[PDB]
Order: sequence, then structure tokens, then C-alpha cells
Amino acid sequence: INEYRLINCNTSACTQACPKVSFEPIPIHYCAPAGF
Amino acid sequence: TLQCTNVTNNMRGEMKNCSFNMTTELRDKKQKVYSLFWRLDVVQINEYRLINCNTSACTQACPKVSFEPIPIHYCAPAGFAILKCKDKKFNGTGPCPSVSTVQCTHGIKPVVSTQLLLNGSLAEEEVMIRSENITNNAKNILVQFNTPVQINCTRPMNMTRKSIRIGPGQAFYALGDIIGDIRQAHCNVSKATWNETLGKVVKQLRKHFGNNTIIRFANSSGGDLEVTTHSFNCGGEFFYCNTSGLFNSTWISNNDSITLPCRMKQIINMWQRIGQCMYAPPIQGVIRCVSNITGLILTRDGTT
Amino acid sequence: TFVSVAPGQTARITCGEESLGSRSVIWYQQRPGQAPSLIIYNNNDRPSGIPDRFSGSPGSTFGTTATLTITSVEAGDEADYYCHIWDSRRPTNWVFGEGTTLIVLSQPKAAPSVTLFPPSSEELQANKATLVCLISDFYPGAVTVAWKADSSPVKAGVETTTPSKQSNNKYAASSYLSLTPEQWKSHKSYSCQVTHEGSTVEKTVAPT
Amino acid sequence: QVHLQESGPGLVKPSETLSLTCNVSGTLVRDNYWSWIRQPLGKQPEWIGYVHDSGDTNYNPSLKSRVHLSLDKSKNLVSLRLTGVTAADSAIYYCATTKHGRRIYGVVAFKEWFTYFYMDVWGKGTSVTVSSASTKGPSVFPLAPSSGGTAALGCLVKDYFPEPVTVSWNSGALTSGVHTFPAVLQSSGLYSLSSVVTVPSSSLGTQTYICNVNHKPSNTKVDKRVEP
Ligand SMILES: *[C@@H]1O[C@H](CO)[C@@H](O[C@@H]2O[C@H](CO)[C@@H](O[C@@H]3O[C@H](CO[C@H]4O[C@H](CO[C@H]5O[C@H](CO)[C@@H](O)[C@H](O)[C@@H]5O)[C@@H](O)[C@H](O[C@H]5O[C@H](CO)[C@@H](O)[C@H](O)[C@@H]5O[C@H]5O[C@H](CO)[C@@H](O)[C@H](O)[C@@H]5O)[C@@H]4O)[C@@H](O)[C@H](O[C@H]4O[C@H](CO)[C@@H](O)[C@H](O)[C@@H]4O[C@H]4O[C@H](CO)[C@@H](O)[C@H](O)[C@@H]4O[C@H]4O[C@H](CO)[C@@H](O)[C@H](O)[C@@H]4O)[C@@H]3O)[C@H](O)[C@H]2NC(C)=O)[C@H](O)[C@H]1NC(C)=O
Ligand SMILES: *[C@@H]1O[C@H](CO)[C@@H](O[C@@H]2O[C@H](CO)[C@@H](O[C@@H]3O[C@H](CO[C@H]4O[C@H](CO)[C@@H](O)[C@H](O)[C@@H]4O)[C@@H](O)[C@H](O[C@H]4O[C@H](CO)[C@@H](O)[C@H](O)[C@@H]4O[C@H]4O[C@H](CO)[C@@H](O)[C@H](O)[C@@H]4O)[C@@H]3O)[C@H](O)[C@H]2NC(C)=O)[C@H](O)[C@H]1NC(C)=O
Ligand SMILES: *[C@@H]1O[C@H](CO)[C@@H](O[C@@H]2O[C@H](CO)[C@@H](O[C@@H]3O[C@H](CO[C@H]4O[C@H](CO)[C@@H](O)[C@H](O)[C@@H]4O)[C@@H](O)[C@H](O[C@H]4O[C@H](CO)[C@@H](O)[C@H](O)[C@@H]4O)[C@@H]3O)[C@H](O)[C@H]2NC(C)=O)[C@H](O)[C@H]1NC(C)=O
Ligand SMILES: *[C@@H]1O[C@H](CO)[C@@H](O[C@@H]2O[C@H](CO)[C@@H](O[C@@H]3O[C@H](CO)[C@@H](O)[C@H](O)[C@@H]3O)[C@H](O)[C@H]2NC(C)=O)[C@H](O)[C@H]1NC(C)=O
Ligand SMILES: *[C@@H]1O[C@H](CO)[C@@H](O[C@@H]2O[C@H](CO)[C@@H](O)[C@H](O)[C@H]2NC(C)=O)[C@H](O)[C@H]1NC(C)=O
Ligand SMILES: *[C@@H]1O[C@H](CO)[C@@H](O[C@@H]2O[C@H](CO)[C@@H](O)[C@H](O)[C@H]2NC(C)=O)[C@H](O)[C@H]1NC(C)=O
Ligand SMILES: *[C@@H]1O[C@H](CO)[C@@H](O[C@@H]2O[C@H](CO)[C@@H](O)[C@H](O)[C@H]2NC(C)=O)[C@H](O)[C@H]1NC(C)=O
Ligand SMILES: *[C@@H]1O[C@H](CO)[C@@H](O[C@@H]2O[C@H](CO)[C@@H](O)[C@H](O)[C@H]2NC(C)=O)[C@H](O)[C@H]1NC(C)=O
Ligand SMILES: *[C@@H]1O[C@H](CO)[C@@H](O[C@@H]2O[C@H](CO)[C@@H](O)[C@H](O)[C@H]2NC(C)=O)[C@H](O)[C@H]1NC(C)=O
Ligand SMILES: *[C@@H]1O[C@H](CO)[C@@H](O[C@@H]2O[C@H](CO)[C@@H](O)[C@H](O)[C@H]2NC(C)=O)[C@H](O)[C@H]1NC(C)=O
Ligand SMILES: *[C@@H]1O[C@H](CO)[C@@H](O[C@@H]2O[C@H](CO)[C@@H](O)[C@H](O)[C@H]2NC(C)=O)[C@H](O)[C@H]1NC(C)=O
Ligand SMILES: *[C@@H]1O[C@H](CO)[C@@H](O[C@@H]2O[C@H](CO)[C@@H](O)[C@H](O)[C@H]2NC(C)=O)[C@H](O)[C@H]1NC(C)=O
Ligand SMILES: *[C@@H]1O[C@H](CO)[C@@H](O[C@@H]2O[C@H](CO)[C@@H](O)[C@H](O)[C@H]2NC(C)=O)[C@H](O)[C@H]1NC(C)=O
Ligand SMILES: *[C@@H]1O[C@H](CO)[C@@H](O[C@@H]2O[C@H](CO)[C@@H](O)[C@H](O)[C@H]2NC(C)=O)[C@H](O)[C@H]1NC(C)=O
Ligand SMILES: *[C@@H]1O[C@H](CO)[C@@H](O)[C@H](O)[C@H]1NC(C)=O
Ligand SMILES: *[C@@H]1O[C@H](CO)[C@@H](O)[C@H](O)[C@H]1NC(C)=O
Ligand SMILES: *[C@@H]1O[C@H](CO)[C@@H](O)[C@H](O)[C@H]1NC(C)=O
Ligand SMILES: *[C@@H]1O[C@H](CO)[C@@H](O)[C@H](O)[C@H]1NC(C)=O
Repeated sequence: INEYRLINCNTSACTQACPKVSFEPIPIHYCAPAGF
Repeated sequence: TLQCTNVTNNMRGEMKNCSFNMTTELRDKKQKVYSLFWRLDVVQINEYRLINCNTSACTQACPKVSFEPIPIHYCAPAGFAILKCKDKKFNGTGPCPSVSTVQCTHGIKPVVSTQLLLNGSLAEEEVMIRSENITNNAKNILVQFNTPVQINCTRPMNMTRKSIRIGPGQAFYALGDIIGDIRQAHCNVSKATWNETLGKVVKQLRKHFGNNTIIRFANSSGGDLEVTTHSFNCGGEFFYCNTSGLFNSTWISNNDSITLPCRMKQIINMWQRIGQCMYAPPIQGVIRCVSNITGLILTRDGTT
Repeated sequence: TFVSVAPGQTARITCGEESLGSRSVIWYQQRPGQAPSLIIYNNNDRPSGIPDRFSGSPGSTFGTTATLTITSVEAGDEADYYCHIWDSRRPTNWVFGEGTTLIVLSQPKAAPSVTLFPPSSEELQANKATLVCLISDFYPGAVTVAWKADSSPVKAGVETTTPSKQSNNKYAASSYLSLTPEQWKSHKSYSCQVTHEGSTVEKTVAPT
Repeated sequence: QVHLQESGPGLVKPSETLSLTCNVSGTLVRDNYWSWIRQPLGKQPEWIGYVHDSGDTNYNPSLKSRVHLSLDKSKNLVSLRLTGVTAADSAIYYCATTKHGRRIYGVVAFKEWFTYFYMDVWGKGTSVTVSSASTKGPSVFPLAPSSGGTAALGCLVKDYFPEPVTVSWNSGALTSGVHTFPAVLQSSGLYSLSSVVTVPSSSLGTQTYICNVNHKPSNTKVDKRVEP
């Protein structure tokens, strides 16, 4: 900016991913209830 | 801190041209930008400040949502029902001869108003006078009209929407410079309609307060702002209108408009105390809207 | 300011600041050397005696100046024009907005009717001498007078007015030369030369 | 018909009281509004102030503490008083009728209107020059004719102050061929003009040509006769 700034500051307020959670794709089985 | 001045006129001050410092997106350099607040939005300190800062933390109404009363049908689940009384003369209390049953009520637009009932159901045959205790002067007297009374309201100020970004992300909507003449908001009521509807109610008031009695009307006794003015929404803005001209009558035993002065406020605390403040965003262009006067909310003082 | 439009076309005249509220602009016409007269009051309302060729921009447009549209331009509308911005957000304007001048093209040219008079007999006995050089009916108005003592040019003593038109293409110009009763009887001939455009008119004079 | 006429001193010393009179012919001073305007040389017409009966009178915010108007209902003339003048107030003081209008932009009842004024019938104007110098009466010398079928004849008004000077011919009986020239300011401080008439050479007559000279600040009237 005419020195820098983060690329998001002029758009969206930001949030930092928690370091405990993992973005590792685990298997997910979808289902349906009774009568279906 | 708001440093404020009058509005460019040539008199009575009504508005403020305010300048202030402001957080930009970055947590560094400030911003020197200006807004434009009505007198009811701000208050001085011995230089100004917003009228809410010494009370409630504030929140700005989102500009996408609309405050337009849409029909709302209430209902009840299984094992329950709702009864609709269907006669033409019922003061809401006592037995009803023609009872019918329904699942969901008629469209009830939640019109938040005071003094003047707006866009409500019209009564049947004679206008209706409903009260909890007519002998007690401490209970409000609900009124319902048979013929609607026509009311028009303009906001004839072609105002501007400034969008000062208090980022990152969030952004405040202010009032820029005013394009056109310095006028105020006014609600019109036709003189011919308000005279016949006022006498139609007082013949019903004689049915309860003596046959040959004298019925007079005056404006609000005083107290808070909401009680004294006709508070209502239309086009987003919140009007606050003076009804000293609709209640200035004296009835004995036997062609133009009535214009009413209306203020305006952005920061509001609705339904007495709930929902904190809310700075409704400014509205561009000339706002105009027509409403129906379908009832009145009257109180009695403690011969005539 | 100035505005140039050919005879028969349309002239438009800018005056005053930009409009901030609903206005009532008052236009005026000041002929050269005369009082100003009223042309258009109430933005476009003409009083009697003014033709419908003159029309002013409507005083209902927020953000445009006061415009004076002048259709069918003639050699008579070659005069000055002021206006009176009556604005609702401006306090009362007591100084008229700076004027605008209309110039009518294809006048087009005119030769100087120069005239040279010798000093009077009543002034000589007052031990004074003065040569008068009148210049009239010349267009456009930008002369440069030069006096001659026979063939020799005269430096000082020259007093020359400035052109000034008079409800026409006619411009006026007077050149003077102050001498002594001994200086006049000295040289053979004095000449007044008027350089107008490219040309040069010359007229002399001689004592008796 | 409406005819207006401004009469004034023409010269007033610095920091003195200008006293102007506007004689009115054609109507009364009680039924109409009245307004003076002054115009410097090369500048725009600067408004001064409007006056009317019934105590309705207003002045320019720029010249407030110095100006005083008045309406003489018995003599039917408008007066002006400008106190503490300087070289700035030198201009040309016109006197004109004033009509009014009411521009309604709002709802009338909310005072959402403003009165606007406009001058319609003007006067000829008076020349008021402010200078700490004494008035000098001119000196009128005739200009001899000299030579086609036509001839040239004129007058001269030498060394006077201040402006202006009116020049007529034969007490107002020669307007065809009359061209009066603007004056010139010399390094001494005195103006000087000329006025020539074109008449046919067949003026043996004697077609008595007498130019009439007049100078209001010095009260000078010199009738000069031009002869070959
Ligand atoms: C709630 O209820 C209240 C109370 O009723 C109500 O308040 C009212 O609101 C309205 C609008 O909001 C408001 O109207 C304004 O009225 C202004 C004055 O109009 C009145 O007078 C005029 C003339 O009277 C004068 O002159 C007479 C001699 O001619 C003399 O005898 C008088 O004494 C007086 O001096 C008159 O013409 C009007 O009559 C109208 O209404 C009649 C019905 O009642 C109707 O029969 C008439 O025909 C006429 O209607 C129009 O007719 C033609 C079209 O058919 C138009 O050409 C006319 O001009 C009429 O409008 C009134 O009795 C009026 O001047 C305002 O309009 C001007 O201003 C706005 C904004 O400033 C502009 O946008 C307009 O363009 C217009 O500007 C023109 O006029 C001015 C002044 O002359 C000029 O300087 C302008 O340059 C421009 O004129 C030029 O441009 C136009 C461009 O096209 C061109 O056409 C022209 O030829 C010219 O070149 C404005 O409309 C009213 O005052 C107010 N109060 C009252 C008590 O009524 C609320 O609105 C209600 N609220 C709600 C929400 O409902
Ligand atoms: C009692 O009941 C009456 C009747 O319902 C009610 O009257 C209503 O008044 C409101 C004003 O508060 C009106 O609302 C606005 O009307 C204007 C005019 O609409 C024109 O265009 C439509 C086409 O759709 C035509 O059919 C119509 O005849 C008009 O010519 C609109 O401009 C408004 O639109 C905005 O608001 C809508 C909802 O709030 C949005 O959906 C819409 O997108 C607009 O929002 C945005 O628009 C722009 C983006 O394009 C943007 O620039 C703007 O800034 C804005 O963000 C709105 O419809 C309403 O129409 C009236 N009712 C009817 C039936 O017409 C009274 O108000 C009521 N009394 C009380 C006290 O509440
Ligand atoms: C509430 O109060 C605020 C006060 O902050 C007002 O905002 C100001 O409004 C004024 C309008 O009068 C603005 O002033 C104008 O600025 C213009 C922008 O100048 C630019 O152009 C030059 C090139 O010449 C650049 O070098 C410069 O950097 C700018 O980018 C000027 O063009 C204007 O000049 C005109 O007006 C003057 C008046 O005397 C004339 O003499 C000139 O000839 C010319 O026509 C003018 O100076 C000011 O900039 C605004 N400030 C801000 C911060 O925005 C609000 O308007 C006011 N709101 C209401 C409703 O009254
Ligand atoms: C701008 O505002 C000024 C006021 O600040 C306006 O001047 C005012 O004009 C009114 C009339 O339009 C004057 O009222 C008059 O008072 C006399 C009594 O002396 C009365 O006889 C008249 O009938 C009229 O009511 C008022 O005195 C005057 N105020 C000042 C301070 O001069 C002006 O007209 C406005 N102009 C614009 C373009 O907005
Ligand atoms: C926020 O900043 C980014 C990066 O500076 C802007 O993204 C640019 O958008 C323009 C659109 O014309 C593109 O041409 C550029 O290539 C983009 N930059 C990059 C690095 O991709 C974005 O527009 C800004 N958002 C604002 C100012 O609201
Ligand atoms: C906005 O903030 C600036 C500071 O950047 C204020 O400017 C200072 O004002 C104080 C007094 O109010 C002065 O003593 C300083 O000299 C000013 N300049 C500085 C500190 O650099 C400005 O007044 C603020 N504007 C407001 C509060 O409206
Ligand atoms: C916050 O500020 C407002 C406005 O200054 C205060 O409201 C005032 O309350 C007093 C009570 O004695 C009234 O007399 C005033 O009329 C009120 N002002 C307005 C503008 O209505 C309010 O009390 C303040 N709250 C505090 C200090 O806690
Ligand atoms: C509402 O209307 C009912 C009638 O539908 C009123 O009921 C009467 O009340 C009086 C006492 O005030 C009794 O003496 C009568 O016997 C009642 N008659 C009936 C048919 O109920 C009732 O009083 C009204 N209430 C109000 C507040 O107006
Ligand atoms: C305001 O009142 C009028 C009454 O004239 C309403 O118009 C009527 O609406 C009902 C149903 O809503 C229709 O059956 C009538 O035929 C309508 N009347 C006419 C003359 O057509 C209008 O809907 C009301 N507006 C509101 C409540 O917002
Ligand atoms: C209020 O002012 C706005 C300008 O901010 C006007 O918008 C203009 O509208 C006209 C036609 O309606 C367009 O030609 C312009 O280009 C618009 N300008 C801008 C900046 O968008 C608007 O018309 C005004 N309101 C009314 C009722 O006239
Ligand atoms: C409120 O406004 C409406 C329209 O905005 C007015 O109804 C108009 O009335 C005039 C005659 O007065 C008719 O010529 C129009 O055709 C009507 N318009 C419509 C849409 O019906 C109404 O008179 C106004 N009433 C008040 C009290 O202001
Ligand atoms: C109700 O109306 C009365 C007038 O009928 C208003 O009384 C005026 O109140 C102001 C206070 O702001 C006083 O200065 C006036 O002298 C009062 N006039 C009279 C005749 O007494 C009263 O303000 C109105 N009240 C409301 C809440 O609208
Ligand atoms: C509501 O209207 C009433 C009357 O229309 C207003 O009362 C006026 O108050 C001022 C005080 O500033 C008095 O000078 C006026 O004489 C009063 N008018 C009348 C008719 O008595 C009142 O100010 C308005 N506003 C409120 C909030 O009540
Ligand atoms: C209530 O209405 C009456 C008239 O019905 C108003 O009386 C005004 O009285 C003054 C002189 O006393 C008159 O000059 C006005 O013309 C009357 N008004 C009208 C509309 O005729 C009285 O002012 C009204 N009260 C309020 C508070 O508005
Ligand atoms: C705003 O206007 C009112 C009018 O009564 C005036 O008293 C006040 O001083 C004005 N405010 C400023 C900051 O000029
Ligand atoms: C109504 O009010 C009166 C007096 O205030 C009271 O005596 C009575 O009990 C109340 N309730 C009624 C009449 O039902
Ligand atoms: C209309 O109102 C006036 C009061 O302004 C009242 O005197 C009159 O009786 C009313 N007209 C009718 C028909 O009731
Ligand atoms: C009022 O008077 C009418 C006739 O004048 C009468 O019919 C009615 O019964 C009376 N109301 C009473 C007495 O409550």
C-alpha cells in the first residue's frame, strides 16, 4: 500500500484456525431416518 | 467526540454536520470523515457525542433486511384449536353468540406504532370502543374505525449515504450532503375524513359517559418522547410526529389537509427496554408511504 | 467572461456558482455606456417588452449553474450580462455574479473615420497649444496612434484615450498632443497617423 | 410612464457624508419599493439596500453601519446617505423601482419560502467620484471647420474635474451626426474630451452652431459659438 499489509485486511475480518483440530479427511457415512 | 455544526441554511437548527476521528481498517492511522445526525441522535458535553453513548452499547441495523410489516398468521399444534368470534358488535369481553373455529388467524402485520393504529383490521358497522374498565381512568381505551382514515408521509430530503469503512470487514453507513431543499418530514391527514371519523367516535363515547355530556380532546399530558408522539416506521426511518392538531376538539351534546410535524431519529430503543439501541441506516431519495388509520389509543383524565 | 455566437445561432451564458437549492435567478442586460435593464426574472419568466428568444435554465435543477439561453442571436444583443443567484442555502447575495459578455461575429470590418483638428484661436492667446485627433466608426477597437513633425516622430506629449463602443460596432478613440504657441509656428506640417488592422490612415495640418 | 433621476454632488472628500437624492416622476414613493445600486468601473453591480414605507427597509451586510436611506413622501423623492466614504465608494449610483416575489418551494405553511426582489425600471445614474482634490471649472475653446460636399465642426472642453460633462448643440437641436468622445486622464489629473458634428458644407447661413457646455460639480455653463 503506497511497507505492506495482510491480503485480507481490505476485505474480511479474520480468524485463526485452532492448532488442535486436524483438517484430515476422515470417512463420512451419510444415512436417512425411519420411513426412508 | 463529535465536533458538530448547523446545517447550511439561512432560523431553527434541526440537524448537525459532524466530524470525528475514526478507526480505519488497519489498527494504525485514523480517519477524518464526516456524518450528519439529527438533533435527537446526539447530545453535547461541556463538541458533542451520540445520544446513546452514555447508556447502551450500540449496534447498526443491517442494510439488507427490511422493516416492512408482512402478514403473520399465528397457529396452534395438534390437540389444540383457536376460536374466532364472528359477530359485528363485540367489546372483546363476554359471551359470543356466533363462535367459529379456525386453525390459523388472519394476516396480522406487526405494526409497531403509538397513538395512531396503522394498517389494522377495520371494525364492522358502528366503530368499536373497547376498554378494560371504563370507570377507571387508568386503562387505555382501544378504538377501532369502520372507515379508514388516509394518511400520507414524505421524507422529502434527497439525502446521501456515506459508507465509511471501520474495517476490517465492518462498515458504518452515515449521512452525506443533502441534495435539494432543507425540509422536514410531514404526515398529511385529509381535513374532511378526520372530522367525520372524530364525530363517529364521540357518539359512541356518549353511549358510555352520559347522553348529554361534553367530550373534549387535548394532546399528550407529557413525560417520555414515545408516549407524546406518533412513533412509526415506513421506508426504514423512524418518524416521531406531533398530534396536537388531531386532538384539539370540544364536542357538545349535539377542504384541505391536516399536516403534522414529524421529527426523525436513527438510534432507537424499541419496546420500552429491549434489543439495545439500533442505528437504522439512512435512506436515500424521497421516502413516501400511505397508511391506514384503523384505530386510536386514548387515555382519560382524572360534568365533562 | 465572454461568449461568441454567429448571427442567427444560439448563445448560452454562464453566471454564478452552482445551484445547491431551488433558485430564482435574475438576469440583467447592461448595454455599453447605459444602465442595466431587466431581462428574465424567476428563472424563465419574461416581463413585458422582452421577446421569447431569451430563456433561462429552470431554477429547479440541483447541481447546475444559472444558464441564459439566447436564440436567434443578433448584432443588438452585443452587450454585458449579469445574474442574481437567489439560493435557499445561500444567504442573500448582494454582489451580482461576475458578468458575461456577448460578442456577435461577422460584424465584420470597419475603416477608421479619423479626424484631425488644429488648435483654436482662443487657446493660442492663452499661450497653450493642443492637437486633437478623433477616431470613430472603427471595428475592432485596437488602434495605435503615431504623430509626425513633418517626417520626424514625436515622442512625448501624446495623450491617447482608450476605445469604447457605443451601442453599435462604432468605437471611439481620441488622441491628443500638447504643444507651445512657439512650437506650432515652427514645423511645416504635423501629421496624425492611425494604424488600424494592417492599414494606416494619415492626415496632416498646416499653419496660416 | 415611469421616469427616474439621480442627482448628487458628483465629488465628495474622503470620510465625508455622501448625500444623494433620487427624484421620482410617474408614481408615488409610498406604493412601491426602492433600491440603489452602485457599480465601480469594470466590476459587477453591487447592491446597497432597499427602502419602502411602513418601516420596511434593509441594508447590505457589507455597508451596514454607514448607509441610511429615506423616502420623502411630501417631495416624492428618494434620499441616500453614505457616511465615511473612501475611494472604494466611487462608482455610479443608480436608483430603480423594485418589485417583489415569493418563491414557494416547500409546503408554504412551514415558512418554506423566501422573498426575492428584482429591479425593473432603472434610472440614468449619477457619477460620484471620491477624491481629496478641489473642483476645477473647464475652459471651452471652439474647433474651426475645415473641409466632398460635407464638413466637420466641433467644440472642446479642456481641463476639468471631476466627471462627467454633458455637451449639447444648439440647446438640444442637433442629434444627427453628433459623436461625443470619452475623455482622457492626463498626468496632471484632469480629463479632456471632444465632440464633433458632421453638417453639410452648405452652411454659409450662418447656420449658427452653438455647443452648450455644462459641468455640475463646478456649476459652469459656457455657451460657445463656432465660426469659420
Ligand atoms: C400535504 O399537504 C400539503 C398542503 O397541501 C402539501 O404541501 C404542498 O406541497 C406542494 C408540493 O409538495 C407545494 O407545491 C409547490 O407550489 C409552489 C407554488 O405553487 C402555487 O402557486 C403557483 C403560482 O402561484 C403564484 O403565481 C400566481 C400567478 O401565476 C399568483 O396568482 C399567486 O398569488 C402566486 O404568486 C400555482 O401555479 C400553484 O397551483 C398549482 O396547483 C393547482 C392545484 O392546487 C393546479 O391547479 C395548478 O395548475 C398548479 O399546478 C401546476 O400547474 C402546472 C402544470 O399543470 C405547473 O406548470 C405549475 O407550476 C403548477 O405546479 C400553487 O397554487 C410551486 O411553485 C412548486 O413547484 C415549483 O417548485 C418545485 C421545487 O422548488 C419545482 O420542482 C417545480 O418545477 C416548480 O418550479 C417552477 O416554478 C418556480 C416559481 O414559479 C420557477 O421559478 C421554477 O423555475 C419553475 O418554473 C419554471 O420551470 C418549469 C419546469 O418545467 C416550467 O414548466 C415553468 O414554466 C418555468 O419555466 C411546488 O409544486 C405546495 O406549495 C405545498 N403547500 C400548499 C399549501 O399547497 C404537501 O405536498 C402534502 N404532502 C403529501 C405527501 O402529499
Ligand atoms: C401500511 O401499508 C401500506 C401498504 O403496504 C404501506 O405502504 C408501503 O410503504 C412502503 C414505504 O415504507 C413502500 O415500500 C417501498 O416502496 C418503494 C416504491 O416501490 C415502487 O416500485 C415497485 C416495483 O417493485 C412498484 O410496484 C411500486 O408501485 C412503486 O412504484 C420501493 O422503492 C421500495 O423498495 C425497497 O424496499 C423493499 C422492501 O423494503 C426492497 O425489497 C427493495 O429491494 C427496495 O430496497 C432497496 O432498493 C434499491 C435496490 O434496487 C436500493 O437502492 C434502496 O436503497 C433499497 O435498499 C419499497 O418497496 C411499499 O411499497 C408500500 N406498500 C405498497 C403495497 O406499495 C405502509 O408503509 C404501511 N404503514 C406502515 C406504518 O407501515
Ligand atoms: C459538512 O461539512 C463538511 C466539512 O468538512 C463539508 O465537506 C466539504 O464541503 C466543501 C464544499 O464547499 C468541500 O470544499 C470543496 O472542495 C472541492 C474539492 O477540491 C479538490 O480539487 C482541487 C483541484 O482544484 C484539488 O487540488 C483538491 O485536493 C481537491 O481534490 C473544491 O473543488 C471546492 O472549490 C470550489 O468552491 C470554492 C468555494 O469558495 C470556490 O471558490 C471554487 O471556485 C470551487 O468552485 C470546495 O473548496 C470540502 O472539500 C468538503 N470537505 C470534505 C472533507 O469532504 C460538507 O459538504 C458539509 N455538508 C453539508 C450538507 O453542508
Ligand atoms: C435569508 O435569511 C434572511 C434572514 O436571516 C432573510 O432576510 C429577512 O427577510 C424577511 C422578509 O423576507 C424580513 O422580514 C421582514 O420584516 C419587516 C419588519 O421590519 C416586515 O415588515 C416584512 O414584511 C418582513 O416580514 C427580515 O427582517 C429579514 N431578516 C434579516 C436579518 O435581514 C432573507 O430574505 C433570506 N434570503 C434567502 C435567499 O434565503
Ligand atoms: C483488496 O486488495 C486486493 C489486492 O490488492 C484487491 O484485489 C485486486 O483486484 C483487482 C481488481 O481490479 C485485480 O486487478 C488485482 O489483480 C487484485 N489483486 C490481487 C493481488 O489479486 C481487491 O480488489 C481489494 N478489495 C477492495 C479494495 O475492496
Ligand atoms: C482527531 O485526532 C487528531 C489527532 O491526530 C486531533 O488533533 C489534535 O488535537 C489536539 C487538541 O484536540 C491538539 O492539541 C493537537 O495538536 C492535534 N494534533 C495532533 C495530536 O497531531 C483532532 O483534534 C481530532 N479531531 C477531533 C477530535 O474532532
Ligand atoms: C444520558 O444522557 C441523556 C441526555 O443528555 C440524559 O437524559 C436526560 O435526563 C434528564 C434527567 O434529569 C432529563 O431532565 C433530560 O431532559 C434528559 N435529556 C434528554 C436530551 O432527554 C440521561 O440521563 C443520561 N444518562 C446517564 C447520565 O446515565
Ligand atoms: C362488554 O360488553 C358486555 C356485553 O356484551 C357487557 O356485559 C354487561 O356488563 C354489565 C355490567 O357492566 C352487566 O350488568 C350486564 O349484565 C352485562 N351483559 C352482558 C350481555 O354481558 C360488559 O359490561 C362490557 N364491558 C365493557 C368494559 O364495556
Ligand atoms: C386501507 O383501507 C382500504 C379501504 O378502502 C383498503 O382497501 C380495501 O381492502 C380490502 C381488503 O384488504 C378490499 O376488500 C377492499 O375492496 C379495498 N377497498 C377498496 C376501495 O378497494 C386497503 O387495503 C387498506 N390498506 C392497508 C390496510 O394497508
Ligand atoms: C437525488 O440525487 C441523486 C444524485 O445523488 C439523483 O440521482 C440522479 O438521477 C438522475 C435521474 O433520476 C440521473 O440522471 C443522475 O445520473 C443521478 N445521479 C447520480 C449521482 O446517480 C436523484 O434523481 C435525486 N432524487 C430525485 C427524486 O430526483
Ligand atoms: C395521499 O396521497 C394520495 C396519492 O399519493 C392521494 O390520492 C390522490 O388524490 C388525488 C386527488 O386529491 C387524485 O387525483 C389521485 O389520483 C390520487 N392518487 C391515488 C394513487 O389514488 C391522496 O389524496 C393523499 N391524501 C392526503 C390526505 O394527503
Ligand atoms: C400540547 O399543546 C400545548 C398547546 O395547546 C403545548 O403548550 C405549549 O408548551 C410550550 C412548551 O414547550 C410553551 O412554551 C407554550 O407556552 C405552551 N402553550 C400553551 C398555550 O400553553 C404543549 O407543549 C403541547 N405538548 C405536547 C407534548 O405536545
Ligand atoms: C406540537 O405542537 C404544539 C402546537 O401546535 C407546539 O406548541 C407550541 O410551542 C411553542 C413553544 O416553542 C409555542 O411558542 C407555540 O405557541 C405552541 N403552539 C401552540 C399552538 O400553542 C409544540 O411545540 C409542538 N411540539 C411538541 C413536542 O409538543
Ligand atoms: C385548536 O384549534 C383552535 C381553532 O379551532 C386554534 O385557535 C387559533 O386561535 C388563534 C387566535 O386565538 C387564531 O388566530 C387561529 O386562526 C386559530 N386556529 C385555527 C386553526 O383556526 C388553537 O390554536 C388550536 N390549538 C392548538 C394547540 O393547535
Ligand atoms: C445550531 O443552530 C442553533 C439554532 O438555534 C444555534 O443556536 C447553534 O449555535 C447552532 N450550532 C452551531 C454549532 O453553530
Ligand atoms: C373499575 O374501576 C372502579 C373504580 O376505579 C372499581 O371500583 C371497580 O372495581 C373496577 N372494576 C370493575 C367495575 O369491574
Ligand atoms: C367539523 O369540525 C368543526 C371544527 O373545526 C366543527 O365545528 C364542525 O361541527 C364539524 N363538522 C361536522 C359536520 O361535524
Ligand atoms: C340517549 O337519548 C336517546 C334519544 O335522545 C335515547 O334513545 C337513549 O336511550 C338515551 N340513552 C340513555 C338514556 O342512556
